[PDB]
Amino acid sequence: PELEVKGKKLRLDEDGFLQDWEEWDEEVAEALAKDTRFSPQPIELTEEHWKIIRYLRDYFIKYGVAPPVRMLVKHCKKEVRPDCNLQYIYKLFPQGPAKDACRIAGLPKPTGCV
Repeated sequence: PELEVKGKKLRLDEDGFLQDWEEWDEEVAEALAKDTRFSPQPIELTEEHWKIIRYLRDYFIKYGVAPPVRMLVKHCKKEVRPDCNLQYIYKLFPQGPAKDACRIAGLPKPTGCV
């Protein structure tokens, strides 16, 4: 499938993930967050969402894969709220960290976000 952002026709897979992952930026993230082809609950990206997205993206660029959910929770506890837990991650990202957060962060696959 395609996602057109700022004139660029970006390739998605059939789960909505950005295959042209190197083209991601904050406007692409917004487009992905609002992409109702791939979610029935489009998201507003609050400061809390953006802390998670930035961590996930940085992890993927450094380490080459999505982080496990364990690591996302470890970050959410320090940088979002100390009581963060899986319920809170799903409040932010209703389809979960793999299907929503990794997708919005522009990873090409959710592989490893478990």
